[PDB]
Amino acid sequence: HLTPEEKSAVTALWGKVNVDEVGGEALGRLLVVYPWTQRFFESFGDLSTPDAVMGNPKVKAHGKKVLGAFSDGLAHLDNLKGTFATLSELHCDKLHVDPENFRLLGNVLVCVLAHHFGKEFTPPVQAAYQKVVAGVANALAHKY
Amino acid sequence: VCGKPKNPANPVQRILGGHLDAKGSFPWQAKMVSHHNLTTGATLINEQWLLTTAKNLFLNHSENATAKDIAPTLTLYVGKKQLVEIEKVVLHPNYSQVDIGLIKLKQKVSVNERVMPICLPSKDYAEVGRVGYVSGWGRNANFKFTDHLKYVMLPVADQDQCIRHYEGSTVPEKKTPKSPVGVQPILNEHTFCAGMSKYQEDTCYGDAGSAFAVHDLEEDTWYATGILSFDKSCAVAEYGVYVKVTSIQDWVQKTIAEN
Amino acid sequence: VLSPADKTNVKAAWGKVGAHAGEYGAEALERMFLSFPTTKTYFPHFDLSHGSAQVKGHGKKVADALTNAVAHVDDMPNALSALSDLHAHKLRVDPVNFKLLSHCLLVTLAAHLPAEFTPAVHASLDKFLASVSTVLTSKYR
Ligand code: HEM
Ligand code: HEM
Ligand SMILES: *[C@@H]1O[C@H](CO[C@@H]2O[C@@H](C)[C@@H](O)[C@@H](O)[C@@H]2O)[C@@H](O)[C@H](O)[C@H]1NC(C)=O
Ligand SMILES: C[As](C)(=O)[O-]
Repeated sequence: HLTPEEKSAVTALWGKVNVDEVGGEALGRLLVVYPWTQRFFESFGDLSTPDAVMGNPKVKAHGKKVLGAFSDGLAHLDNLKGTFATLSELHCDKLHVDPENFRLLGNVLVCVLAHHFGKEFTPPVQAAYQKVVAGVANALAHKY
Repeated sequence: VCGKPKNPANPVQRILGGHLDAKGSFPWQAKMVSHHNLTTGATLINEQWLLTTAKNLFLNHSENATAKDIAPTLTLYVGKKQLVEIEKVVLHPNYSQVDIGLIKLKQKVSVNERVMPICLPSKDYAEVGRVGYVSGWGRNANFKFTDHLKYVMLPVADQDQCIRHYEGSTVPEKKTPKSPVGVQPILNEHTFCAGMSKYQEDTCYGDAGSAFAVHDLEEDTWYATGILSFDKSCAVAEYGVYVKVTSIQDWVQKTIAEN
Repeated sequence: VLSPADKTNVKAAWGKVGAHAGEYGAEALERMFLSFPTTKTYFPHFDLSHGSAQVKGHGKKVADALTNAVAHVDDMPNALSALSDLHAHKLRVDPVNFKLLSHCLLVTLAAHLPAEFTPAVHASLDKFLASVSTVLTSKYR
């Protein structure tokens, strides 16, 4: 999975993320870049333009929760399946979310990290984060 | 015996576009794999025969291969990854116009909640604006063959609109290859187009061979109205192009009666 | 197909990229190779080490092709016909790879031009690169 070197570059970067902001910015961008996803979030209210989306407080708040789940995944790279089993079941059975979108959100997250960190978001740190997004996506798809 | 799925497709949100196959609503759907590992669709139409397209059948073959060359190079599954063995393939005799083949299995499948044929219609359900459901194993928004089944809910579109989109004009001497994806569908009086202008989940590579299914609410039965032919639109071009099942019905019935 | 508004977003964002296009191309390939090692198998003849001059050269050609697509957004299939045959028929590049390189270009732009990488511009570019990727794969067989 992650060399210990990669684990290290990852948690090093994560420790600097604005926990209150990057989750809302990733979710916010998912909804603007892949607009078909908005149908899942009618209880968030106004998503009708990119500013509406990016300034919506429910997007920001739900974003925090998504980021928090990625924080959980970081703590448990060895058991992403168990860690995400309940969430996988919710997204599948209750929400009917196509599992392709887990990878899209992941990737949008990577884009946001690159956006905030610039040059520190080097190719090798990207590569390690790509392992993490894939691992989180597979685990979220696992109960499908 | 056909067209009565245990768990018929029933999306929570009636929004034209993509949906997850949450309930397992397409037991007629099969998965074909070519000798160079490309996933495509086929559609179970009775206990022993499937429809698919001629282009699907030709993947990784010379444009001179025969049904006998093709048949032993295919792999086919139904239900929960159940390999079924093929006895033969029958190409439509005018497959450059009607993009179709039939597949005969060496034995009948046993029907259950995950494996069941769709009915072939005698009625022409392809009125412009008719809402159907197209399931498929094609590539998704990451260009990966989907791990889980998904469908698109879509209307039949105006034939002239679709012709102008891909060919610029209905008039033969004014036609030019205008396809937004750089390959041209087979379009004629034997086909219909489906879709709407929307940035969406669309059908894409590998979805061909799958059915445009219509639910006849009076009979409460599901029918294959089209077989998807042009699976290359992928939300860049605006329409999928489907072979009209009513236009091949007689050929299908004769073929099955003969083999 | 891209809306007028998308095309305007793409033309402006890529006009700002300007002479950086090569470097950004090269970095996107470098990210792709390291994040998704299977992509390296299409380039067994390359020096793929960090800072390889052969990669910078190729990044420049990739950039020029995208510039040409951007210049001819209403006629992309035609402008890319030679490339589309190259990728789909001769090289047989699996479609998945185009989404990998597309993502890595986006990452590279975000890291280099954060002021230009707004949500709307991100959406328009993703759509543009998904149109390029589709044109380059529709002939894949
Ligand atoms: C890696 C990707 C994702 C993660 C970590 C994630 C995580 C979560 C979390 C932690 C919650 C709150 C669950 C709870 O309260 O028990 C949630 C809810 C939800 N997620 Fe996701 N999710 C992901 C992807 C997606 C995607 C792609 C969609 C839709 C396109 C989606 C739609 C939802 C919806 C609709 C809810 C319910 C929210 C509400 O009721 O207010 N998720 N997700
Ligand atoms: C936006 C996507 C892409 C664009 C615009 C692009 C463009 C090009 C261009 C301009 C060439 C050079 C053609 C020449 O010198 O005549 C080329 C060659 C090539 N491309 Fe791509 N390409 C893209 C994606 C990919 C991807 C995803 C792969 C593989 C993972 C790939 C693999 C190749 C290879 C192997 C060559 C041949 C290299 C050589 O000449 O030795 N391309 N591409
Ligand atoms: C296959 O096509 C055969 C020939 O097509 C017919 O004759 C040619 C010259 C054209 O005039 C064409 O438009 C006509 O359709 C048909 O005679 C034959 O019925 C077709 N077979 C099936 C099974 O559909
Ligand atoms: C919804 As329409 C016929 O303009 O594609």
